[PDB]
Amino acid sequence: DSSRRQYQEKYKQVEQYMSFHKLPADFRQKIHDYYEHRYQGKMFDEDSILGELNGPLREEIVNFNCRKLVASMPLFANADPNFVTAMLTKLKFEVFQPGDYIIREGTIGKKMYFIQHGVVSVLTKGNKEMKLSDGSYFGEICLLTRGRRTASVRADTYCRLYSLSVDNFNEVLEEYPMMRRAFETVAIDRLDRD
Amino acid sequence: DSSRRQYQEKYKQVEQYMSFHKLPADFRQKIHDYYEHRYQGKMFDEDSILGELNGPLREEIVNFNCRKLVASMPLFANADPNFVTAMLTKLKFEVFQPGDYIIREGTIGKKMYFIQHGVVSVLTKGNKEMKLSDGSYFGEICLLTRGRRTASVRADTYCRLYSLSVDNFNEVLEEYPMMRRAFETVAIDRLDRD
Amino acid sequence: DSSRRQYQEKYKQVEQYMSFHKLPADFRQKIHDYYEHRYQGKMFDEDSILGELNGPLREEIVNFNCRKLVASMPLFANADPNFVTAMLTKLKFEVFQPGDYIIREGTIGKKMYFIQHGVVSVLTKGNKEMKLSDGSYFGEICLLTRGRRTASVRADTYCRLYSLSVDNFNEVLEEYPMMRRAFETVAIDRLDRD
Amino acid sequence: DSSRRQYQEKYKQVEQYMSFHKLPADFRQKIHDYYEHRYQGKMFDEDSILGELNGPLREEIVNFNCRKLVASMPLFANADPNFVTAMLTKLKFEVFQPGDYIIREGTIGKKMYFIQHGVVSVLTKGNKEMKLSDGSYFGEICLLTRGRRTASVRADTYCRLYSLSVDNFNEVLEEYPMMRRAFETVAIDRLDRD
Ligand SMILES: Nc1nc2c(ncn2[C@@H]2O[C@@H]3COP(=O)(O)O[C@H]3[C@H]2O)c(=O)[nH]1
Ligand SMILES: Nc1nc2c(ncn2[C@@H]2O[C@@H]3COP(=O)(O)O[C@H]3[C@H]2O)c(=O)[nH]1
Ligand SMILES: Nc1nc2c(ncn2[C@@H]2O[C@@H]3COP(=O)(O)O[C@H]3[C@H]2O)c(=O)[nH]1
Ligand SMILES: Nc1nc2c(ncn2[C@@H]2O[C@@H]3COP(=O)(O)O[C@H]3[C@H]2O)c(=O)[nH]1
Repeated sequence: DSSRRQYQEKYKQVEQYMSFHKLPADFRQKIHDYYEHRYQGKMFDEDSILGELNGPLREEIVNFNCRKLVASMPLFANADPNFVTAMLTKLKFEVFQPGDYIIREGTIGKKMYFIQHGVVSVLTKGNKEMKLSDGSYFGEICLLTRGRRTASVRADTYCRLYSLSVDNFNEVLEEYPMMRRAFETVAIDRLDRD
Repeated sequence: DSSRRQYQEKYKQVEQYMSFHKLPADFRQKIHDYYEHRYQGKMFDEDSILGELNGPLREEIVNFNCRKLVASMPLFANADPNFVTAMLTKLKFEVFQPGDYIIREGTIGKKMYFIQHGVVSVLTKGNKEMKLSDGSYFGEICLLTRGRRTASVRADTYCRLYSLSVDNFNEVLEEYPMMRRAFETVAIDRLDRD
Repeated sequence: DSSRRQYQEKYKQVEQYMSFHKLPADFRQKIHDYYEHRYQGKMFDEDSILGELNGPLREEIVNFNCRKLVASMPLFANADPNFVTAMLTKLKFEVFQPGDYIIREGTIGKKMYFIQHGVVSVLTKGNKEMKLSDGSYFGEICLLTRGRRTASVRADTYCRLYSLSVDNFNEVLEEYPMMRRAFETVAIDRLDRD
Repeated sequence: DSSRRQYQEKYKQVEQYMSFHKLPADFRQKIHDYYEHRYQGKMFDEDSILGELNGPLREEIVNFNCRKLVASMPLFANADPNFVTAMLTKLKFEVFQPGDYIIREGTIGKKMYFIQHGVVSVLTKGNKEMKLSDGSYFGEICLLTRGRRTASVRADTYCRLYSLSVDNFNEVLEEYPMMRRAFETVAIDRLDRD
């Protein structure tokens, strides 16, 4: 287990970084849990690994790892496989902890998020707290309008998300333009209930 | 043999990556063979190596390694040596396995491929399966039209190819503009038989 | 202490670099002290560390490390927290030694500096030497005019600064445009006393 | 001597790279000598080293290392020190071996070269072989015209040069526009003797 060694080795550097910058014990413990939920005691230079492979193998891997998320939402489940692949390839896996501000209402949004696992709270103003969990996405509004976030989104529980930047978003829709409607339909239904 | 060590060391990380992401035994074995045909039990940071050298040495190396491919097709064999060099420098060696989708008809193409060794099948629609092997290239159509792939291309056997992106393609033709005809002649003969 | 090892290990390479390039004993000793005041016997790949984290954790860290600087000047102390964060994220910590030319009058300026700790001398021409220390910034003039430096700025004592490039400067003001006045007010008061 | 170890360690990888690609014994020996004249048995990650420093220290280092070249040619010797520094910072040290084609007449030139040590031959067509050695530069013609190389330039002896790309060239002249005349005067005298 050299990957395991990579984790333990890397985390010790994180413990020293925190010590050097004299971070509180509360924060250090948070950092700790983050690494644990995010990496799970095993680290690999995924960029280097996948870079050693080819397109097919890479697409095959991403499709397999995201298999859960795929069948989870209609968008990818009934869509063109080549669309699904192109989209997944651009996704960035991120892990958020309870209470984190995934989206802060009022700021220029540049990313949307797909929920693989977890629950988020949506504060539009006073009281919404609408909840979103496994199988749904959020943040598509500003990717479509290029304006300010119309709401706040925080992690309720531990959230295993996949982010997509506005640029990679438009890059994919450059090839599958009709798929942009799926995101619009959702952004409209949403802006409507407000 | 430290390079050999680099390979074995790197592959073990790949074995752990796959285990962590619980990939099937069929896939793991495919990955395995890929690394074997692609690297052949020896890894070097080629980017770092060549970066330590200078232009002449680098060009000399690429010309020597691609020597086979060069004499293999008319394009490079009778062309201006400086054209041949400029072109080779931009090439990316890739290895495809039996059944892989090198090109998927209908997608916006951004790369063309030169076959050093192997055989590919060309599906234009129903039944073509035209075959291409050592000494020929494919994918130049979209590099010239900037449109969709007019056919599918899959690896029949194990394929040792060299890819060229549309940007590096136009960059070279910026200096040897007349050489663009060679690719056109082929793209026309081809679009003609359709 | 592997970080400590990283420092000692890295500094020995610096000692050999200097030896190879036969640098004077005076300079070598300066380099030495630089590493000591800048790193303090402990090195971490901060880019790699923070890259392993997420946005929230990263912002939390930068806010904590810069906490001193924040309460130190009005600009960040009474400003919008999201503005403060966005700004800090773009800051680059730098350490200058006694007598260094932080800004050389007459050159096209592209960076401004916030003083966390230290004292600087401002030569406008003959004799000014106006002094600036903890809690104030300089260099905003050219970030606003895109012209030449209107004065020279040198480190009196050892200076622990934070730099901000003109691009990252305008990027933040793209989201908090009204905050640009704070820098203008200061650039005007200053150009006025000249 | 860990730097020495870095060299020997790195060169062994180069020996294995060459073996893997079955390069001739003549070439391997050339590569060998290159590493020897270029690095001299000691390797350091200069990019990483200098990146750990600050602007002043970096400029001080480059000025010291290039001190020879500076006093060697009028251009830097009588010029504005800030011009000299800006220029040096953009220079790339390169080492050419006897018989190498530094510049190949007829190609779109993007770099000029300053000779620290060595002698080059200039073939304009039949017979020139004009020689240039320590203290002079070449290649400025295309940086000024953005056209084709008007001559060939080869290393006679072992050449220790410093290159400057057209972009970094125009970037510096953006700040010291009048200094562009120095290069013009030389490009004119030269085009004149043709
Ligand atoms: N305004 C609004 N946003 C919603 C709602 N449900 C989910 N969201 C998401 O909350 C997000 C906040 O940031 P964006 O406006 O960019 O994208 C928004 C939506 O995708 C809703 O009912 N109203
Ligand atoms: N359409 C077509 N493509 C061919 C044929 N033979 C080879 N090809 C290659 O198949 C490729 C599919 O992708 P491109 O159209 O980009 O480039 C095409 C050609 O280079 C042929 O007979 N017809
Ligand atoms: N001209 C001028 N500059 C000042 C003064 N006080 C501080 N400075 C700073 O000195 C800096 C020199 O570079 P800039 O002109 O870019 O930015 C200038 C200011 O921010 C002052 O009184 N006059
Ligand atoms: N044409 C020409 N080039 C010269 C001569 N002496 C030196 N050179 C250099 O040879 C170089 C060849 O490439 P460039 O024309 O770009 O730049 C040219 C000059 O800087 C000369 O006498 N005639």
